[PDB]
Amino acid sequence: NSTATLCLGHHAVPNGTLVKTITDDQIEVTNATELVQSSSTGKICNNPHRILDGIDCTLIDALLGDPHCDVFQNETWDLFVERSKAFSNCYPYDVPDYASLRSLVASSGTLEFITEGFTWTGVTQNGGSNACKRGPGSGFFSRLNWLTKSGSTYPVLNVTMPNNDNFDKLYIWGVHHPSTNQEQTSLYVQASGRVTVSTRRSQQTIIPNIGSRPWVRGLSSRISIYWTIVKPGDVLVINSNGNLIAPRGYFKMRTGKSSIMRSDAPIDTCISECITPNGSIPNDKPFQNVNKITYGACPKYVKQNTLKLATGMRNVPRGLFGAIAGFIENGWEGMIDGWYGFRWQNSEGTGQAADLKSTQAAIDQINGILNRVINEKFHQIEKEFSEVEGRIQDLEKYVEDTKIDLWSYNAELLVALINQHTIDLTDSEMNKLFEKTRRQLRENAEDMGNGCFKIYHKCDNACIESIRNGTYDHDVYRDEALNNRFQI
Amino acid sequence: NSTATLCLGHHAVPNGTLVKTITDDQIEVTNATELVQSSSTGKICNNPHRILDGIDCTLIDALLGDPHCDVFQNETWDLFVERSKAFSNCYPYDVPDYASLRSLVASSGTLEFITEGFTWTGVTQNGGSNACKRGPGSGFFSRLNWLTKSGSTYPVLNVTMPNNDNFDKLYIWGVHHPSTNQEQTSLYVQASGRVTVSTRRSQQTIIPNIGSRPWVRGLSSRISIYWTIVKPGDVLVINSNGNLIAPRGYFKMRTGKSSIMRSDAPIDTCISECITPNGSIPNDKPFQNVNKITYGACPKYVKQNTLKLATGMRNVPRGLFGAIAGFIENGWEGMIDGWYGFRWQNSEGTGQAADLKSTQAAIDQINGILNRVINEKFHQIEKEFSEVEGRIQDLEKYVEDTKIDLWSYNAELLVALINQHTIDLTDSEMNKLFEKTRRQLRENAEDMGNGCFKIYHKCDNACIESIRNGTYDHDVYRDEALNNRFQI
Amino acid sequence: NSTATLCLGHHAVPNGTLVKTITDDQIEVTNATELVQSSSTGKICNNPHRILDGIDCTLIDALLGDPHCDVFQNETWDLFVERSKAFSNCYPYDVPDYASLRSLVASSGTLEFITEGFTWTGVTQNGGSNACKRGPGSGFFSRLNWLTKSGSTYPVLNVTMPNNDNFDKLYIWGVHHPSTNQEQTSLYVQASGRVTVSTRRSQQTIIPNIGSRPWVRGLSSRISIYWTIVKPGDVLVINSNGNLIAPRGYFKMRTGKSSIMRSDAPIDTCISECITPNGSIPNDKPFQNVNKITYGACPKYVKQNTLKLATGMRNVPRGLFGAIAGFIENGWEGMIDGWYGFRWQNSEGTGQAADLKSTQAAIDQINGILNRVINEKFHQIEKEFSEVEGRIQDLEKYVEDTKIDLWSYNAELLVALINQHTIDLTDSEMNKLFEKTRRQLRENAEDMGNGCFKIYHKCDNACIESIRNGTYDHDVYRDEALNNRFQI
Ligand SMILES: *[C@@H]1O[C@H](CO)[C@@H](O[C@@H]2O[C@H](CO)[C@@H](O[C@@H]3O[C@H](CO[C@H]4O[C@H](CO)[C@@H](O)[C@H](O)[C@@H]4O)[C@@H](O)[C@H](O[C@H]4O[C@H](CO)[C@@H](O)[C@H](O)[C@@H]4O)[C@@H]3O)[C@H](O)[C@H]2NC(C)=O)[C@H](O)[C@H]1NC(C)=O
Ligand SMILES: *[C@@H]1O[C@H](CO)[C@@H](O[C@@H]2O[C@H](CO)[C@@H](O[C@@H]3O[C@H](CO[C@H]4O[C@H](CO)[C@@H](O)[C@H](O)[C@@H]4O)[C@@H](O)[C@H](O[C@H]4O[C@H](CO)[C@@H](O)[C@H](O)[C@@H]4O)[C@@H]3O)[C@H](O)[C@H]2NC(C)=O)[C@H](O)[C@H]1NC(C)=O
Ligand SMILES: *[C@@H]1O[C@H](CO)[C@@H](O[C@@H]2O[C@H](CO)[C@@H](O[C@@H]3O[C@H](CO[C@H]4O[C@H](CO)[C@@H](O)[C@H](O)[C@@H]4O)[C@@H](O)[C@H](O[C@H]4O[C@H](CO)[C@@H](O)[C@H](O)[C@@H]4O)[C@@H]3O)[C@H](O)[C@H]2NC(C)=O)[C@H](O)[C@H]1NC(C)=O
Ligand SMILES: *[C@@H]1O[C@H](CO)[C@@H](O[C@@H]2O[C@H](CO)[C@@H](O[C@@H]3O[C@H](CO)[C@@H](O)[C@H](O)[C@@H]3O)[C@H](O)[C@H]2NC(C)=O)[C@H](O)[C@H]1NC(C)=O
Ligand SMILES: *[C@@H]1O[C@H](CO)[C@@H](O[C@@H]2O[C@H](CO)[C@@H](O[C@@H]3O[C@H](CO)[C@@H](O)[C@H](O)[C@@H]3O)[C@H](O)[C@H]2NC(C)=O)[C@H](O)[C@H]1NC(C)=O
Ligand SMILES: *[C@@H]1O[C@H](CO)[C@@H](O[C@@H]2O[C@H](CO)[C@@H](O[C@@H]3O[C@H](CO)[C@@H](O)[C@H](O)[C@@H]3O)[C@H](O)[C@H]2NC(C)=O)[C@H](O)[C@H]1NC(C)=O
Ligand SMILES: *[C@@H]1O[C@H](CO)[C@@H](O[C@@H]2O[C@H](CO)[C@@H](O)[C@H](O)[C@H]2NC(C)=O)[C@H](O)[C@H]1NC(C)=O
Ligand SMILES: *[C@@H]1O[C@H](CO)[C@@H](O[C@@H]2O[C@H](CO)[C@@H](O)[C@H](O)[C@H]2NC(C)=O)[C@H](O)[C@H]1NC(C)=O
Ligand SMILES: *[C@@H]1O[C@H](CO)[C@@H](O[C@@H]2O[C@H](CO)[C@@H](O)[C@H](O)[C@H]2NC(C)=O)[C@H](O)[C@H]1NC(C)=O
Ligand SMILES: *[C@@H]1O[C@H](CO)[C@@H](O[C@@H]2O[C@H](CO)[C@@H](O)[C@H](O)[C@H]2NC(C)=O)[C@H](O)[C@H]1NC(C)=O
Ligand SMILES: *[C@@H]1O[C@H](CO)[C@@H](O[C@@H]2O[C@H](CO)[C@@H](O)[C@H](O)[C@H]2NC(C)=O)[C@H](O)[C@H]1NC(C)=O
Ligand SMILES: *[C@@H]1O[C@H](CO)[C@@H](O[C@@H]2O[C@H](CO)[C@@H](O)[C@H](O)[C@H]2NC(C)=O)[C@H](O)[C@H]1NC(C)=O
Ligand SMILES: *[C@@H]1O[C@H](CO)[C@@H](O)[C@H](O)[C@H]1NC(C)=O
Ligand SMILES: *[C@@H]1O[C@H](CO)[C@@H](O)[C@H](O)[C@H]1NC(C)=O
Ligand SMILES: *[C@@H]1O[C@H](CO)[C@@H](O)[C@H](O)[C@H]1NC(C)=O
Repeated sequence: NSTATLCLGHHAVPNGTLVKTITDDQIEVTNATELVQSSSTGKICNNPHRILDGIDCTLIDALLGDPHCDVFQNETWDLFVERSKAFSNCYPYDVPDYASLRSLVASSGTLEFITEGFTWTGVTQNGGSNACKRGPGSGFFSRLNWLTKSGSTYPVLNVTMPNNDNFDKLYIWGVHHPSTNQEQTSLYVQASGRVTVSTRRSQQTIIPNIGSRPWVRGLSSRISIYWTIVKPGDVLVINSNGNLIAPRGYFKMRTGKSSIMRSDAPIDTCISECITPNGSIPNDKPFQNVNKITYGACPKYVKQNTLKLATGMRNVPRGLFGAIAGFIENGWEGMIDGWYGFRWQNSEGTGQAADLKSTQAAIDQINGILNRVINEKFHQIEKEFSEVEGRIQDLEKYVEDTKIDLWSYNAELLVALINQHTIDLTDSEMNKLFEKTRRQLRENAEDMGNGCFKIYHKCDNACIESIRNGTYDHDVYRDEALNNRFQI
Repeated sequence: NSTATLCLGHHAVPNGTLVKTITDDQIEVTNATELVQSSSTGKICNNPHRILDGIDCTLIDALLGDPHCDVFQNETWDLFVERSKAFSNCYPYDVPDYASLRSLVASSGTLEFITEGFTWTGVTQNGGSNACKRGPGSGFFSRLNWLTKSGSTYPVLNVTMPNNDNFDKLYIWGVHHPSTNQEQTSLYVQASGRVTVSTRRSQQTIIPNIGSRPWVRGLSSRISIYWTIVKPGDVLVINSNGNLIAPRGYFKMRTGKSSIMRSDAPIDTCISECITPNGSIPNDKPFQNVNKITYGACPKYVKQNTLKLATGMRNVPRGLFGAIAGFIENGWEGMIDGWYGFRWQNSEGTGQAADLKSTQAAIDQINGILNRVINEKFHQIEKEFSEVEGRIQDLEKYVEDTKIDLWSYNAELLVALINQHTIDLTDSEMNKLFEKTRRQLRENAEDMGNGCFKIYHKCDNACIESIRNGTYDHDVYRDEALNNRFQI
Repeated sequence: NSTATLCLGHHAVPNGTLVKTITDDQIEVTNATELVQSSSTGKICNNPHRILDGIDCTLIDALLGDPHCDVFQNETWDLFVERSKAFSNCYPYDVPDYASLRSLVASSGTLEFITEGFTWTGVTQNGGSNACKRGPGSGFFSRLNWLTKSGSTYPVLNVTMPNNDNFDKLYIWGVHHPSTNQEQTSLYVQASGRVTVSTRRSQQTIIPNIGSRPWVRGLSSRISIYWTIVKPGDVLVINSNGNLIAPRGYFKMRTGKSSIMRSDAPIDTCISECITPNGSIPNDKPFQNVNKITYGACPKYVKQNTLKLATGMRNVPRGLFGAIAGFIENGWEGMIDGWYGFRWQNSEGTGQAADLKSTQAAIDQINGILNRVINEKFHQIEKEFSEVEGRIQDLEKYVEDTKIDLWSYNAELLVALINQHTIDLTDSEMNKLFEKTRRQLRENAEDMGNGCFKIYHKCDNACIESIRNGTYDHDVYRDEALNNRFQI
């Protein structure tokens, strides 16, 4: 043997995975990873977020103090979960802007209630109904005070309560809507009631409407629920000639991370940052396809059910078994110890060795990409709706749909673009190792065109190792090689 | 002739088109295609979407049953088109939340009306006005029932209508606003009217306001229009001591693809998926600059009036007419049969041949890109407004403007980035064919530096063809070539 | 000296700056520039936008004509600035949809007021209060007319005012809310008041609510403020049996660039296109981290406090002082005159020269990128809120947060992607100059593997200059070089 072959090549695998680039619709790589979380455990983890299971109670029924919700008094949450099974079992009521009251109480994160010393002169307090049983007898909302006539008169109620504290007070109050003119006069002497609740800049002016509503728990009557916020330095005044459902005091308002979610998923003893109505999901992936409704440190919702990011190079796996070949022809499935390396034929037979510098350079770039590819949101907007509403709901749905489409586009582009760069940097390290070998060899070898060098001199395993190391002296073999090349 | 020249080159065209990349503000390519649809036919195609021309009717006037809109009874649509010419010709009315009622009826896609057997005891039904002529005599809205006194009394009306069906019922009802106290007492005996319309969870409480409004079709009086949805299992109760404009029954509510658009474009017998107020547009392009208002499978609206995607490579078109040159100097306008190929000078004169593998590889990548570059939206938000409104309209306009700017950015970046990759992959196939030729030739040729090889041996057309094929044996010419190179 | 060394290399700097690419977390470049404006001067520049300092006045108090705001009569602005110090000093009032009235007046950009000849028959005009002093005596809002009884009667007021102009008229009017039934009867004879204000399609129906509000400037009474727009051809009718706070005329409505901002930043005599509440900012950078609230030609708000765009190439700065080396080993800190160039050792010693073509090509591409990297928004949505409101505020905040996150993502990706292309194009120009030199030299030099050529012939400074120029004849040295290469 007067010559040697030194082939440059890269690893390949028997299986392999198809991914998208900018340049190729489908290209096989050695390895890929999923960027879309498509699976939930089905359970909401009660750590690290404080989960409050509403059970049979909406947040509003906990707020008002519906007797079967009295267990939620002074409750606090990071996430209130309202169940499908929830029912109201007190006086039948409406909240004109239900969604807003639900939202601002949810965001406050507390039903911390402070009873205040309201003095109601010339009226009988603590009115009850058989539609709102507490214990054996008739009762009412724990946080509201049903005022009616004393003897045969109902005076103009005119009370004030100053806010001398350094936080916002939330006052929940109501207006009674009697079923008949008979019912109006019996409870509140005047034929037409009135509830004015004001601060220095704000006022609410509500007139009760007499009439039969649908029978609920015995009653065709209704309470309409209102709220007033009073800031530090400001004051509350309540003025009524009838139909006032009075506050007992205020809810202490807070700022921070608290929200509310509709889910029937059971609460479990586990740890997960990200909550969806389907259950907790892991947040290791940048994107998720489980639910557009999320709470906590979550992947971004996208329309795609899968996105495959390349974590490896292009995968390139008839009687001629002796010959060796390089990267121009194909990859090497035998190459265990590295991504790139050498195969040679010489005096001492066939050998193979990985190159760790080229291998590590490729791995370090891909790991750096993965590091950057792998935000916490708390109270957001509602994304599902049980009633048709028109304009506001149309805008809420259009905002979320706009968002999903823009992030879905961002996710599609990012994966295609990074996959393009991963193919390119992995091809680049192969070419760099071939060029680096070419430059060492000088005039002692020529390019066989298959990603291998024909070395035109005796090059034993020690000689080959010197090429694989930095240290090969072209000069010591130059005479021998030039003679082999340019004569025979 | 002891030598040959083999030049590697690519095609060019006399004309050419400027495009944007990341790296170059303007770069000439052989071919480009438009990604922004900037043109409409001016006509809405009535296929495949069911178009309902409102003609002289708004959707609300079709809903209420304004006599000149009676042709729209039980009508269904995918897209209702409201015309500028539309007029109301019945009782003068307002709809407090007009936009929401218009939106939820539009989205429902039907005026399927089911008359119900409401019994109105102690009142005269079917009230009419000269402001709402049907035939020769006075009339009213087809879907509403104007109730007034019978003899000299108007009782407390207290009727119920249960929803035992498995769909949502939409009830349209109204409150009459008389011009004078005289007019109030004459129609409805009580000096002050009342309309309470409720379900188990919802109630609406409306008090009529007596006063002169502007004279419209004889009248300073007005009807205010309200709606109530009642779900399966729930019930409607209507309670009034006066001024009730009664429903005759319900509209059957549906979910799906239906919407409404303001346009004066004529309806034509043609096929187009995408509808704009300017007329139908083709949807072959990813983007459009015609209108931010669209219906159906449409290109995304962007601010740009043109975006040019490269579908070809860089376009590179003094006494020395004999000599040939390669891709380093320029492209070849003569190259008819391919994108890349060969030019040679030898014993048998000057020849030229295209390389189909390199040509097809470039074409297949570009066609794959185009395949991915070439969403259906139905009911959205309003994007134009005839009245100033403040907060809600500001948010609707800000949402749409936010969207347009983000998609305009996405379109600008995508075209620049894909154009960068198209230039790079087209340059790459040229370099790959030059390197592939270099490797075949081994020590029989050297690089002339103009993208041509000087072959240092007699290489006839058969020899050249063997280089253009896979099959060239450097060994059979090596002796001859080394002698030609390293002596003379 | 029978040989020469010609090294190809690029410049480097002692310092250098770390930037992000797609491929590298951190990579050192010779130069970089900031894309995020993080600094304000602290002052709003009064050029080129017309700034109106509200001083002690909100826009609404300027509109209504609160005496201490009478200096703002007929005022116009591009940007109204409301100060924290602003106070109201007239009749205590609420505006049911304050934010909308504030928004549509701000967007109109004018308080141009036209007094109209309203005739109020059977009522005493120009009612005043000690809570609204103008001069020594009691007064009222300049733009409103407080109507009360004349003698002992208050008739049904029924006035009309047609719009025969070709612009929209904005009418500001109000309803008085007395503290007691005593106060209602004394001012307006009827026990229950009424204000109906209508156009042909629109009507507002307001009933006053009697009751004590919190004491403000002597009074527990309140005025509620309403607005009506009347288009050309349409007409206004006002109908009241009491409590009407009458308009004196209309505000002329305009379309265009006008908005409003909350700021305590002082107004200065300087020029800046972009205004934030923190003060004016320069708009040379694409992005800014100062405030999501902006007015004018502004950078886009992003979460990042810094983004570094590469404006230069990769920065690559033991007894062996004689030897020279090329770009494979490192960059040259000595290279003053260019980005790329040549170093050589020959008969006449060591030399160095820059290549201007390669240098200029790299600079022109980078300057073109910077040109494209370096939008005006006027009236937008509110982005900060002094009160909790629920649903609408949740949507306004969610829209802005959605926007910030999408632009922050766009800015992160764009910088990483352009930096990737800047590294690649700067590496490319180096490789192109090395390949261009290689092709000139033909068989007279071989690649030393350090980005230098060993020229195997005597190559003096004139010979080297001919290589640096286009004009080097390999043939004249070929014999000498082949002899030097393939013998000794
Ligand atoms: C305005 O118009 C509305 C609607 O028409 C009226 O509201 C209805 O009012 C009646 C009561 O006046 C409700 O009818 C039923 O009342 C029963 C009371 O029980 C006693 O009376 C019945 C007489 O038939 C006896 O059979 C019974 O033994 C008792 O002696 C309830 O028992 C009924 O309950 C309902 O729910 C249960 C659930 O288990 C069912 O089993 C029953 O079948 C039934 O569905 C029922 O409530 C009726 O519900 C009201 N309807 C609505 C829609 O609200 C107003 O009264 C009227 N107002 C005025 C002033 O006239
Ligand atoms: C509260 O205040 C409002 C506004 O001031 C009043 O509303 C106006 O009411 C009057 C009717 O009382 C309207 O005036 C006109 O009525 C005409 C009726 O026709 C007969 O009477 C006139 C007497 O001048 C004769 O000329 C005519 O031959 C008939 O005998 C209409 O014909 C008028 O029509 C209008 O439109 C036509 C379109 O073709 C034009 O040709 C006319 O020029 C005219 O513009 C007109 O309607 C008046 O329109 C009402 N104005 C508004 C703005 O609504 C309320 O009456 C008042 N209420 C109370 C209780 O006092
Ligand atoms: C419904 O309920 C509300 C709230 O309870 C009542 O509103 C309060 O009304 C009273 C007046 O009736 C307000 O009290 C004070 O009135 C003073 C008037 O000055 C004279 O009277 C006092 C008698 O104590 C003398 O001391 C004084 O010398 C005068 O002769 C004001 O001077 C008070 O001013 C306030 O602000 C100044 C700021 O400098 C402070 O210095 C004072 O300490 C004080 O804070 C004060 O206004 C009281 O403010 C009202 N409260 C609210 C919350 O509105 C309604 O009167 C009641 N309605 C009915 C019909 O009963
Ligand atoms: C195919 O590609 C995937 C994704 O790059 C490779 O999986 C990743 O492998 C690395 C190294 O084994 C894992 O890193 C380790 O993670 C654990 C847990 O955080 C940590 O304790 C260790 O210190 C280390 O950082 C990484 O988690 C893992 N990623 C995933 C998503 O599974 C995989 O190795 C590749 N497969 C083959 C056969 O090469
Ligand atoms: C310049 O580039 C454009 C865009 O790539 C080329 O136009 C495209 O040409 C192809 C092949 O001729 C067309 O494909 C055909 O489309 C029809 C209709 O769908 C189909 O029936 C055929 O089977 C085939 O797929 C393609 O539609 C057409 N695109 C456009 C937008 O016109 C064009 O060929 C290039 N010009 C030159 C001179 O090379
Ligand atoms: C490092 O990179 C920065 C950014 O590319 C270079 O700063 C830029 O330098 C150019 C040329 O000196 C400046 O252009 C000039 O701008 C002025 C003002 O508009 C104009 O009158 C001139 O005709 C010219 O166009 C450019 O403004 C400047 N940009 C910034 C942001 O400072 C800088 O030269 C580089 N540093 C080194 C040491 O190479
Ligand atoms: C809910 O929390 C509030 C405090 O936020 C409790 O109010 C205190 O009640 C005790 C009763 O002995 C009083 O001594 C305190 O003065 C009250 N605090 C304040 C700030 O007024 C309230 O008792 C709690 N209720 C429940 C059911 O836990
Ligand atoms: C998470 O829950 C949502 C809502 O329950 C699921 O969305 C529904 O999925 C069903 C079953 O595939 C479809 O029939 C409906 O069209 C979906 N409705 C809506 C409103 O989205 C979602 O598929 C669940 N995801 C996972 C992974 O469990
Ligand atoms: C509109 O459609 C409804 C059905 O959705 C029609 O209602 C039916 O009318 C016929 C009249 O003979 C009755 O026999 C049916 O009982 C009605 N159906 C229901 C479900 O109640 C209605 O007639 C249609 N009207 C028009 C003008 O086409
Ligand atoms: C589609 O229709 C819209 C609305 O009519 C056009 O937009 C207007 O275009 C005119 C004429 O160029 C301008 O004067 C207006 O400023 C535009 N108004 C609005 C509200 O956009 C649009 O140009 C039409 N496009 C096509 C291609 O016909
Ligand atoms: C505010 O501007 C309006 C014009 O927009 C002024 O109204 C004019 O007042 C003069 C007074 O002599 C009359 O002659 C004109 O007829 C009025 N114009 C119109 C269109 O009616 C108004 O005077 C200005 N007020 C202030 C304080 O500057
Ligand atoms: C511009 O002004 C805003 C609002 O005053 C500043 O934002 C606040 O910054 C302070 C101090 O860093 C923080 O404590 C607050 O959390 C921020 N509040 C809000 C609502 O953003 C902003 O930092 C200012 N920027 C500059 C450059 O002056
Ligand atoms: C082979 O790759 C495919 C890619 O879709 C994957 O689903 C499968 O699990 C892999 N199988 C093995 C045995 O590695
Ligand atoms: C030449 O190219 C330009 C590009 O703007 C195009 O507008 C024109 O139609 C072309 N002309 C011919 C004859 O191909
Ligand atoms: C050196 O570069 C750093 C980059 O962070 C910069 O902050 C510093 O001002 C520079 N110093 C000099 C002397 O150029």
